[PDB]
Amino acid sequence: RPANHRQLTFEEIAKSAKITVNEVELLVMKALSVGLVKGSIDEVDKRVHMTWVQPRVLDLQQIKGMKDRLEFWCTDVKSMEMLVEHQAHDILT
Amino acid sequence: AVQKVVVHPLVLLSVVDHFNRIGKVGNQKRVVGVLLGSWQKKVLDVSNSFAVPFDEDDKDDSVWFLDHDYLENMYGMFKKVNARERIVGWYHTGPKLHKNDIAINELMKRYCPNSVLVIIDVKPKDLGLPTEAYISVEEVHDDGTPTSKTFEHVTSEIGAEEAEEVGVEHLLRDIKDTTVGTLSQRITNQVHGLKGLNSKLLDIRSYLEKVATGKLPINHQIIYQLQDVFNLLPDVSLQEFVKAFYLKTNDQMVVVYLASLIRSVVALHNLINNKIANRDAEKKEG
Amino acid sequence: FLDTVSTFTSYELMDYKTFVTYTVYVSMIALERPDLREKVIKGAEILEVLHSLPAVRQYLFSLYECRYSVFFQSLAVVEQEMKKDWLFAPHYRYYVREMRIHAYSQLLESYRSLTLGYMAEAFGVGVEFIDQELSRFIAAGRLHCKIDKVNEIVETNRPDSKNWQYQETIKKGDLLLNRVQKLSRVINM
Amino acid sequence: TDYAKKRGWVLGPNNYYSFASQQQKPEDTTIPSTELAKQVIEYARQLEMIV
Amino acid sequence: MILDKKFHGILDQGEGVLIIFDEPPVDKTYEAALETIQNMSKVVDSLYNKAKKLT
Amino acid sequence: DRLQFRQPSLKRSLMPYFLLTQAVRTGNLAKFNQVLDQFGEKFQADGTYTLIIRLRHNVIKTGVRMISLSYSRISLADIAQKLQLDSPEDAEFIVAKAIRDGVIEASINHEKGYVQSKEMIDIYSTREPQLAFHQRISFCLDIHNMSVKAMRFPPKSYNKDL
Amino acid sequence: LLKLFTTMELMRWSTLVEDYGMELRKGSLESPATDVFGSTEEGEKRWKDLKNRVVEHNIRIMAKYYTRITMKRMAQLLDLSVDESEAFLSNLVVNKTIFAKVDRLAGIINFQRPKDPNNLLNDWSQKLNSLMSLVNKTTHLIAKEEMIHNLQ
Repeated sequence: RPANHRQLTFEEIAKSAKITVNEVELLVMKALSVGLVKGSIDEVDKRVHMTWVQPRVLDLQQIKGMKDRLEFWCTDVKSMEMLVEHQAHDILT
Repeated sequence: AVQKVVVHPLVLLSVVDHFNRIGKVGNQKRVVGVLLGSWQKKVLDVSNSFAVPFDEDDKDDSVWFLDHDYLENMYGMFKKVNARERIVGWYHTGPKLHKNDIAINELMKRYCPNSVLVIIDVKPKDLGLPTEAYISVEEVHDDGTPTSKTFEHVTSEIGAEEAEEVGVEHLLRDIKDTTVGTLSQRITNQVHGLKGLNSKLLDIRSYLEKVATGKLPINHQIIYQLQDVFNLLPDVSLQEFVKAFYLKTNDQMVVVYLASLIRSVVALHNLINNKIANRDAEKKEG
Repeated sequence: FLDTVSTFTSYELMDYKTFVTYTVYVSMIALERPDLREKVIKGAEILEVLHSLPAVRQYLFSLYECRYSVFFQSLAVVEQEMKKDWLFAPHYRYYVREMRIHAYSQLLESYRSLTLGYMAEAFGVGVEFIDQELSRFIAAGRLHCKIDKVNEIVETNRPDSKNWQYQETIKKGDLLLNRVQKLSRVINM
Repeated sequence: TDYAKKRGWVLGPNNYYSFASQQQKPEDTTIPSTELAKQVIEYARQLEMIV
Repeated sequence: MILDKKFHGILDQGEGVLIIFDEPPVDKTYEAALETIQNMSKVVDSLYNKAKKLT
Repeated sequence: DRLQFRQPSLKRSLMPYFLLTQAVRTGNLAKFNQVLDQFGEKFQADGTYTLIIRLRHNVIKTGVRMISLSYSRISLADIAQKLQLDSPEDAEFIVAKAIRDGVIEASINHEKGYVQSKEMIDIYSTREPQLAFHQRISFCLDIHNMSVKAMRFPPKSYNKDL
Repeated sequence: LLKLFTTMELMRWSTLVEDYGMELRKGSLESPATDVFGSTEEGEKRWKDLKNRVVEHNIRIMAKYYTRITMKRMAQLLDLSVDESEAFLSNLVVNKTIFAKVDRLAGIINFQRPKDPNNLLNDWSQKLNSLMSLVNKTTHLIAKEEMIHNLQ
């Protein structure tokens, strides 16, 4: 999930790793000890917030989604350029 | 080794001379010029340069023609008149990087020290910076491919030290200086979206083309860092930055009070002289 | 009254003890704690003239000490002495209210939330009176933000620094806006 | 009866429940930033139009 | 000592909650308010010159 | 009232109206109702007594608005007897008639029979400020900017003849 | 030594109890362990201040990470009383713990979430993030644009 409430909880980690709730702190502590993730969570109730990570193998749905979000960003920057520059060039030049 | 380079416009105007002394023959190929500079300091500073007759073949790309006697004679006389500058590398005017450039650059890798490569455009229609410093160093690849010559992009800047700024400013008489204020700021704030629009739009089309229609590995490993950094800004909800909008908008309020109050101070002399001058000139006119 | 070092017994207008007795009201009420600590507490003049009457020392150390249990029991002497004076009587209504709101702002300054127990024991008065006191000092007094009684506890917020410190100039912005509208009224006539 | 077909609300255990009360989510601050940019365009316009 | 403003803090009786905060940008509202107060005399004096020259 | 203007005309004009315009905030129904018609000659002889006949029953609305500026919890004897209205039905009924106006903010809750209210009158400080004074910045810059036009055009009307 | 080098994972010292016991038992190497425990009080100070020193050092390591380890649960996993953890905080007030946040109601502590001035902190983070995306986006874009030239 690249966007749409990146914030998560330990229930998916413990459910996918069939581990108890007492070992998830050592699990994320080892995850931060390896150095592949820099995630620091300011949570009060148990939550899992993550940061920069590298796939390093492949992702085709992220290639197509990369084209979708990339084209969306490009047409939004183009829309703002034509919008601001449209009347801005006519009134200021 | 080298973090940044400095390229003076004199060598690019010498490329304008490369496009001037052609003679209307119909070749206009990638004429290779002998780039000169100061490799002593960590930063590279190009002062001037010269050229060497360079001709390739139509079909075979591996054909390249250089000269050692002309290089040692022009470099010998140039060193005799100015010994503060020595050979550093070369540069070609072709917009495309051919395979033969490893053999062309390899000669100045053997005889000369590590040469930097600069790719420019034959037509000054590109809005981007025409100069790109490409260092000729061999890098180890993680996929296991054999070690080969790799052209890493080194940042470059176009600056003049003492006289070329004066000569360019006198020859142009159209360009403007920094001139902080309304016009120089609003022009950048208007055309900047096109300055990024032509670059990104010009790049992601051939990029997306080479995604599906690509082979001959293009170093797909760096694409993971590409999309990674692109996904390092996952549409922040702006919740924490609201107070920052209150700070920048409070500075906006400060500019409001400064504009209204200061302009209200400027209205004094106008809104006084408009009366005391008109009524006295009128009552004393006749 | 800062030149009281050179003052002397002037039988023409007012005695020295009457000058001190008259300036102890404007100094005791019209000044805050830093102003008293800088002017009178640091100065030796009130340290010399406090030995004449022991009451003034009580009205200074009890007010500076924030002890309302003795200040309200002894405040009746300030009430009766405040009136029946030539020039100081018709202003007796302003000193009382101004001193009460000044003490309420003094105690309420360093206190964000306040229960009715510590307040009633501190001031030594019933809650039924401070109810209408603060009720009248929210709108009439205009000392701090709105007060709530959902938990029967005096709880204020006072956001008067961060945004209101910048919002102190909006009054001069609106009055200056009407004044530059007057500047537009001067145009052509 | 008439208000159950007119208001169209939920009927609880002998109590009237109130929904959609102060439940609106605040803005993303993106659109007001765009209209602030348009206001800046109008500030360069009106501040520098006659020049 | 909070009334003496030696440090940042505030007490509490009902809940006993301690809060520490500060306001660094003090030099903004001072200079702004001084510019408003000083410019009030400018606009008022302008209205005195124009009110004098007109009526 | 009259604070910044010193002239002996609005004073004499306001002398008959001063007692009642000061009696508005205290809001005593039975006494001030007789005080109005007692010496009322000109302000009630002005014609049709429309806004004063609206004021005779607006006293309780300004008083209950002062209650909205007062504490939250409403008692059945202390504040109801204080407001000269001692009954359970019309208390919450008329207070609710003050809530339906929209000028105040209250939280209608019934747990044990008492009517509570949140009465949050906290200003927009650190509560959506950009949307709060956004129109303030736009409008103030529009008025000050047309004032900039009002300091640009009169100089043209100055240099027009020379 | 490798466990005490860096990135100290929160482990139980009971595994080190038998390690130190056999460290006193075996005489092939590091023999003068009984000489370390020669004095009746010096060895006890070295041991109590040793376990104290590592139980403070691991706190100094996990203090860099903002993961909010919830020391109330950590006191349960460590199987120790909260009173000597308050004494550990008495070692932190002299260990420069001034950059922290405590709670009156709960017992969870916060080593982060300051007042966060937007002109310094969010300014810095937005500078490094935006600028890093700009120049990092700048490098591999034209670099790959030069990598695709060799396909012709």
